[PDB]
Amino acid sequence: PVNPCCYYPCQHQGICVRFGLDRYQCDCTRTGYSGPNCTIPEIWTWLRTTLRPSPSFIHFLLTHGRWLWDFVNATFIRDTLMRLVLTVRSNLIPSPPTYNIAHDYISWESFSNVSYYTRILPSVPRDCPTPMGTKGKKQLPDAEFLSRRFLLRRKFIPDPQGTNLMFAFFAQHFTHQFFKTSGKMGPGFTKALGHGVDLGHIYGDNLERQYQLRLFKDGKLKYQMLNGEVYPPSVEEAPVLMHYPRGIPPQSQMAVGQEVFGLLPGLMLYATIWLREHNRVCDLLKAEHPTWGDEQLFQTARLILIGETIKIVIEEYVQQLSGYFLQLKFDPELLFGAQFQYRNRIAMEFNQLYHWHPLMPDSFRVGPQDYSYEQFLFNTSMLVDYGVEALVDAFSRQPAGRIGGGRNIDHHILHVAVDVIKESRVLRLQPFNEYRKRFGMKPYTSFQELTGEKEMAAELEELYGDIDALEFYPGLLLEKCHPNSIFGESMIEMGAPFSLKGLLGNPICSPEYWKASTFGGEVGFNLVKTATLKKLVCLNTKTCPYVSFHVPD
Amino acid sequence: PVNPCCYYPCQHQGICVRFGLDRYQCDCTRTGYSGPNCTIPEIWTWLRTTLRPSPSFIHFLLTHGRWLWDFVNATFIRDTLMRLVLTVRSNLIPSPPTYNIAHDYISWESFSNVSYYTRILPSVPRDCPTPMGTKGKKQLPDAEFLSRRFLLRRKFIPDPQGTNLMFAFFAQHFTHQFFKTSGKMGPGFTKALGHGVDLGHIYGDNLERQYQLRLFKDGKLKYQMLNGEVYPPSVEEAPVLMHYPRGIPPQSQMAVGQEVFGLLPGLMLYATIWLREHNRVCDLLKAEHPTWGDEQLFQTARLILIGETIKIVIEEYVQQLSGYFLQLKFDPELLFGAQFQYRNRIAMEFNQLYHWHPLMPDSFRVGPQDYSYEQFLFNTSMLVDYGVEALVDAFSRQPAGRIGGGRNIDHHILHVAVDVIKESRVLRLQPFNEYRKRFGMKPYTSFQELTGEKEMAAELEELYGDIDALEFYPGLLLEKCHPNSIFGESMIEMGAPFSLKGLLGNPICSPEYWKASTFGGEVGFNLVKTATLKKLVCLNTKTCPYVSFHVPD
Ligand SMILES: *[C@@H]1O[C@H](CO)[C@@H](O[C@@H]2O[C@H](CO)[C@@H](O[C@@H]3O[C@H](CO[C@@H]4O[C@H](CO)[C@@H](O)[C@H](O[C@H]5O[C@H](CO)[C@@H](O)[C@H](O)[C@@H]5O)[C@@H]4O)[C@@H](O)[C@H](O)[C@@H]3O)[C@H](O)[C@H]2NC(C)=O)[C@H](O)[C@H]1NC(C)=O
Ligand SMILES: *[C@@H]1O[C@H](CO)[C@@H](O[C@@H]2O[C@H](CO)[C@@H](O[C@@H]3O[C@H](CO[C@@H]4O[C@H](CO)[C@@H](O)[C@H](O[C@H]5O[C@H](CO)[C@@H](O)[C@H](O)[C@@H]5O)[C@@H]4O)[C@@H](O)[C@H](O)[C@@H]3O)[C@H](O)[C@H]2NC(C)=O)[C@H](O)[C@H]1NC(C)=O
Ligand code: COH
Ligand code: COH
Ligand SMILES: *[C@@H]1O[C@H](CO)[C@@H](O[C@@H]2O[C@H](CO)[C@@H](O)[C@H](O)[C@H]2NC(C)=O)[C@H](O)[C@H]1NC(C)=O
Ligand SMILES: *[C@@H]1O[C@H](CO)[C@@H](O[C@@H]2O[C@H](CO)[C@@H](O)[C@H](O)[C@H]2NC(C)=O)[C@H](O)[C@H]1NC(C)=O
Ligand SMILES: *[C@@H]1O[C@H](CO)[C@@H](O[C@H]2O[C@H](CO)[C@@H](O)[C@H](O)[C@H]2NC(C)=O)[C@H](O)[C@H]1NC(C)=O
Ligand SMILES: *[C@@H]1O[C@H](CO)[C@@H](O[C@H]2O[C@H](CO)[C@@H](O)[C@H](O)[C@H]2NC(C)=O)[C@H](O)[C@H]1NC(C)=O
Ligand SMILES: CCCCC/C=C\C/C=C\C/C=C\C/C=C\CCCC(=O)O
Ligand SMILES: CCCCC/C=C\C/C=C\C/C=C\C/C=C\CCCC(=O)O
Ligand SMILES: CCCCCCCCO[C@@H]1O[C@H](CO)[C@@H](O)[C@H](O)[C@H]1O
Ligand SMILES: CCCCCCCCO[C@@H]1O[C@H](CO)[C@@H](O)[C@H](O)[C@H]1O
Ligand SMILES: CCCCCCCCO[C@@H]1O[C@H](CO)[C@@H](O)[C@H](O)[C@H]1O
Ligand SMILES: CCCCCCCCO[C@@H]1O[C@H](CO)[C@@H](O)[C@H](O)[C@H]1O
Ligand SMILES: CCCCCCCCO[C@@H]1O[C@H](CO)[C@@H](O)[C@H](O)[C@H]1O
Ligand SMILES: CCCCCCCCO[C@@H]1O[C@H](CO)[C@@H](O)[C@H](O)[C@H]1O
Ligand SMILES: CCCCCCCCO[C@@H]1O[C@H](CO)[C@@H](O)[C@H](O)[C@H]1O
Ligand SMILES: CCCCCCCCO[C@@H]1O[C@H](CO)[C@@H](O)[C@H](O)[C@H]1O
Repeated sequence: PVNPCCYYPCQHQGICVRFGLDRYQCDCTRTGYSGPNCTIPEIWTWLRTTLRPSPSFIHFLLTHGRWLWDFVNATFIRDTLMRLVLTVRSNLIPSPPTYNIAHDYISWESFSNVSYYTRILPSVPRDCPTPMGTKGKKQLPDAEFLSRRFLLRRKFIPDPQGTNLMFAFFAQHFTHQFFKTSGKMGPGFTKALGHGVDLGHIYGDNLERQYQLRLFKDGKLKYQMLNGEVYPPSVEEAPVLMHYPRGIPPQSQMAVGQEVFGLLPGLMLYATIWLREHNRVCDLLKAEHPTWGDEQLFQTARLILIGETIKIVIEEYVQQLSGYFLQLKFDPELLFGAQFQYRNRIAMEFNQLYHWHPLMPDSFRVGPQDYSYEQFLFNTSMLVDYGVEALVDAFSRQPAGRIGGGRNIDHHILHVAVDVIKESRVLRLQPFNEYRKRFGMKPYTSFQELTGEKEMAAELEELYGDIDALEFYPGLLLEKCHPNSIFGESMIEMGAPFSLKGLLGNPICSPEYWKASTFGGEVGFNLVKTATLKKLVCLNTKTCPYVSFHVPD
Repeated sequence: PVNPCCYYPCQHQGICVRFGLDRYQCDCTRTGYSGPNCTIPEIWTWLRTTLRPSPSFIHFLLTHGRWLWDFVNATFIRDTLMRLVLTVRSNLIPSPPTYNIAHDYISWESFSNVSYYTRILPSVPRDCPTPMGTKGKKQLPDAEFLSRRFLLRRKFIPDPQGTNLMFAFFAQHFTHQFFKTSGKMGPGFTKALGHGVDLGHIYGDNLERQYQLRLFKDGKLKYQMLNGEVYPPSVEEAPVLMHYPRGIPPQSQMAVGQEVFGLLPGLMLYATIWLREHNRVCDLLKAEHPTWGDEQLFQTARLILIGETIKIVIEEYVQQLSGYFLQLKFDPELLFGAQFQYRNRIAMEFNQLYHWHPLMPDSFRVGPQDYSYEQFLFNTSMLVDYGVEALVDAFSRQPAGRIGGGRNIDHHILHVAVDVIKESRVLRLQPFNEYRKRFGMKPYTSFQELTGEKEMAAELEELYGDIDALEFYPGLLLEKCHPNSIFGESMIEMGAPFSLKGLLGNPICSPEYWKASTFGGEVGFNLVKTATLKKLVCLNTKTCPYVSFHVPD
């Protein structure tokens, strides 16, 4: 008997449950629908669904009225929209969390074992006809082929939104605090417990490692002057597990908090920047609170960075990305009147979706010089050689690459993408379409409809045999980009929910914590309330270079 | 310079912060008050405080209108009150959690290190004049003396509310899943991570121990027939760490999930009862879901018990306790429209406050027999000798003891109480009065006012020198009981908030989880929605004895 839940009968988030040897029941509870498979809109659901504009349309309004927006921007109408934005979007990620690689059903294990990444949709039953469930071929496209054929960059396509490398890296560094898949435990597990913006990639992810990094004096972090400028310390004082290549484990072999952050100047760069900031906060705090210990100074400064980060990420990172005219804003109080759970837990689909490797260029221009992957990767002096000031200016100036569209992932790293499609399969993630529904969209009716063109499209149909069988990662990256956008529809509609749910779900954002005494003093709060990429740098360097998440000109 | 926060200047939950070498500032944020120390009621706070009846009064209404209540009971007016009850009470326990033994301020460490118990009020600064802060003597009463003098039982005072031993034990067993102080880590730390009703005292508190107990077949739990009746298994199959005395580690040396549950028949009794229930659920589930695995069967049945427990605890345990005419009710949906965080974290004051050791009798009557502490403690056959049926009937019939009033803790265990007063001091818990304010009450103006009498009172003043210096645990147990109540005012007003916050804060109670498919089937939900002490027993025994949380007659 074929496991009925293999057809995904239940609609609108209705839970599919096996009853007896061959039947199933949908638990349409609170889905707004009723019926065998939840397809009978309650009175209000019916209204809502007949009045809600297509996402396509909203993205339109949000990217056009360059007059209506400037007005709306200078009025409460902003807070109103922002509050709307958050709620609606954030109301899509189940919390408390639901399933994990081990359980396709609620369980006390799932709730509490923070090691497990969590999923939005159950997984494809280990007994369904096809690998994706019902449609498709008994075999999925060879990820190696599907990769070089559609994801491999031929000619470098830059990002029309003007995104830049200074962003590309920040993106990598930042996301690496919640995404830390434990090789030992395999796919679907994570070292980075905490699931969020806890900067556990600066201060590390275990008390020890933290301590090993902590200079236990003035709540500061350990560091070393090179050329008279401050940099992170090396294992020779900061005796902590790293990943530098077997060659010079002593000097220029720096400890940071994120095990792998030495393998690229970009990461190590930012790493230098944040550490150099933390210690800066301390100086301020310490002057404001002489009678304070070390632990305090440390903890308080940390939170002030969890704030600064959550702010820059929203009012600048997500801004650039969106392309909106609405001026996104970070004000924890906007949700003070809603029903919101301050608690997140990184999802595997969120992980998958965040693999924006095509942002990476062809080479790395740092002034007249023009390093290559060989010269760049694992390099171990570019940072101290060039200097923060100079290296930020260099990244803030070179453009990044379009994330979507298809065929724009440099070859060097093209391997990452192949593993994702490999991993995705191990995890048994449901089909793109299934995830499209889940995030409030319509399933594509054809590859032609998916991809703006016809070539790529036809070739894929020929492979997957059915649009419904298409996969999560390939779809997202093979989907047509919104006009002049960094990427298509599905990336925002699927990403934003995971994104803001995690940004505002941080404890520091709850009413309980969002006080001026949580950042010890009014000086703390204001540091969190007025943060900026520009300040994050120019306040920790001798000189103010050019910096932003978008190229100038 | 004396640490100003030693005076506890800030009022109404205003955070005290040291600024400079000798000053301080109160962060009255969202306290409803403003001013140097938060003593200027906002317009509405002023209304609220001038219209809110004394707690003393409400306890009166709740324990008198035996006509108005029967009516109110048979109408929506019930749900209204219940919803009121929850919210207001639960809105007193900060969540996300605040401080811990290590930090008297918000911190990412405090939030995430689940090992730390958490506190409501900061601690007494390690530099304040007196041990309690400002008032009192440079030395606190000798806990040994203060104990025998006021907490040691002379004549057994039974509980007027009719509470019984069947309750006394359930109480002990149940509370032992959140209270597990780690000796290695010391006071203020806990083995029982999870902080709540996760039955991590049945299924254990680590995957291993659980597994070691799991019979990995039909999602059941390991067990052994003795006399033809089901009992937990012994380490000889359930190879797990226990605590039975060095004598017969083989048979009658049962494994349960709560390391110390062999040291008393009461605990082991209940232990037998729940295990015998879990397996029962499985039988039901398994028949409803043949196509189900083991993991599911297990996890689903677990949740069905986390439900059953949370229900019996509320509609029966808290009922008996309260003395209310209002018929408490467990309906997770009553909070569906509120702003409630489904997340708890046991507090140390909650721990302290729950030390109801005086519930314990003088001897243990089990029919014509009348065991003593020697015969009872560590006994290891009474359970299988007598039998669940018979031993429940025996406890449900013998009365327990009044918790408050003073002088009612049997000598045998009188030692526990002494450690509590010792520990309390290590933790540096603020004075009774400070905790009285914090939970919405008025500080006592005298010991005479505290204690209903004059003798005990005068002697204490003579010791503490000042009512304000009085301690948390001694105050609670030395406070005058509400007329005919099991204990006084401060126990309910301080206990209920910690209590319901933890009962309804359980993930299974959130909208997300409270579906019929979380207990797999409608059969599951109903098991959770109609649980009862009576059913918990009589459905897992050959015969229905007498059982309740109050003696008959
Ligand atoms: C979060 O969740 C992950 C799992 O998803 C946790 O990590 C896994 O943890 C389990 C258990 O800790 C571990 O178990 C594996 O299973 C092996 C099988 O064990 C044997 O088979 C049964 C199972 O208990 C026993 O009957 C066997 O008999 C034993 O009985 C004696 C009793 O004393 C034993 O002493 C003796 O060895 C005997 O064989 C036997 O145990 C197990 O042996 C082996 O250890 C193996 O690891 C998983 O492998 C873990 N790893 C992962 C990533 O899956 C993780 O701990 C959870 N996080 C937290 C903190 O809760
Ligand atoms: C929850 O929170 C509790 C704490 O409240 C955690 O448990 C405690 O954890 C800490 C650290 O893991 C542990 O530390 C103690 O401190 C000793 C001091 O260590 C020395 O002094 C400093 C501190 O790092 C170092 O400079 C010293 O030099 C060392 O440097 C080398 C670097 O490689 C070392 O290899 C070498 O040994 C050298 O000495 C030195 O480390 C520490 O040595 C000792 O281990 C001691 O335990 C506490 O004792 C822990 N216990 C408790 C209950 O307090 C708990 O882990 C947290 N929970 C979680 C899971 O996060
Ligand atoms: C948008 C973020 C981002 C960027 C810009 C980025 C840029 C680069 C880059 C350019 C200099 C190189 C050489 C690599 C190289 C790798 N990356 Co990324 N990675 C990024 C996000 C990730 C994530 C997420 C993972 C998966 C593992 C994890 O962290 O959970 C990853 C994994 C990898 C792996 C391990 C195998 C795999 O999972 O496929 C390699 C090798 N990489 N990455
Ligand atoms: C209302 C619950 C309850 C009951 C009825 C109860 C009944 C009994 C009892 C009667 C047969 C005996 C002989 C004991 C004996 C002890 N109890 Co309790 N205890 C109870 C709740 C606790 C708590 C709570 C602790 C503190 C440790 C922990 O679990 O965190 C405790 C601790 C102890 C300790 C360790 C030292 C200490 O912390 O003081 C001993 C010994 N006991 N207990
Ligand atoms: C790491 O980066 C440094 C730059 O700091 C590389 O050295 C540069 O190499 C280019 C040519 O490759 C020269 O024209 C520059 O003048 C060099 N700068 C300096 C001061 O070294 C170095 O080759 C890189 N290392 C690796 C592993 O390739
Ligand atoms: C443990 O409990 C048993 C009861 O099961 C105790 O045995 C009883 O002892 C009394 C007198 O103390 C006798 O009158 C009963 O008839 C006995 N019952 C049985 C069948 O043993 C036993 O003494 C206790 N053990 C300890 C350590 O005291
Ligand atoms: C509910 O979901 C099932 C599964 O998709 C739908 O399909 C079943 O019934 C169809 C109607 O004739 C048949 O086409 C299929 O043979 C049958 N498939 C399965 C898996 O049972 C069913 O139609 C849906 N019902 C509604 C209300 O649309
Ligand atoms: C605010 O709190 C402080 C601390 O309790 C109060 O006490 C200070 O001021 C009092 C007024 O004269 C003096 O009696 C004390 O010397 C002084 N003590 C301290 C610790 O500074 C202060 O009065 C309070 N202010 C208000 C508005 O009541
Ligand atoms: C859980 C930790 C925090 C993770 C998230 C932080 C940054 C994620 C970056 C992008 C998220 C995915 C899609 C974003 C696209 C447009 C943003 C605006 C959407 C909106 O508002 O309408
Ligand atoms: C965190 C896990 C759950 C712990 C709590 C479970 C049981 C606790 C028992 C008693 C709690 C403290 C005081 C109770 C007194 C009266 C109850 C009704 C109060 C009310 O409603 O007005
Ligand atoms: C408590 C009421 C808060 C304000 C309610 C605003 C209702 C907006 O409802 C609609 O929701 C849609 C989501 O699909 C959006 O796309 C629309 O722009 C929005 O107008
Ligand atoms: C003019 C802007 C009006 C408000 C825009 C809200 C932006 C989010 O947009 C909407 O969010 C919902 C929640 O996930 C989704 O169901 C919809 O598909 C999406 O378009
Ligand atoms: C208040 C109404 C303002 C004008 C609304 C015009 C909506 C135009 O429609 C939009 O056009 C885009 C490109 O032209 C498409 O990509 C979108 O799918 C479509 O919604
Ligand atoms: C406050 C939010 C109201 C809903 C979104 C309105 C989006 C308006 O969008 C744009 O407005 C311009 C006005 O000058 C027109 O010229 C554009 O054609 C129109 O698409
Ligand atoms: C959203 C409105 C929900 C119902 C509001 C009921 C207001 C009850 O307000 C009062 O609060 C006091 C707390 O100190 C109780 O003691 C009183 O009995 C209660 O009447
Ligand atoms: C007739 C019953 C009306 C509602 C009774 C509410 C029971 C709780 O009572 C009140 O709870 C508040 C919240 O902690 C406290 O501030 C008050 O001190 C307490 O009396
Ligand atoms: C609606 C009003 C109904 C009658 C209210 C009578 C309140 C009586 O008052 C109560 O008396 C108790 C003992 O007599 C005291 O213990 C309480 O402190 C007091 O509030
Ligand atoms: C629905 C809740 C209303 C507020 C609580 C009312 C408590 C009433 O309390 C009791 O009511 C009896 C009525 O017969 C009187 O005889 C008692 O003296 C009075 O104390």
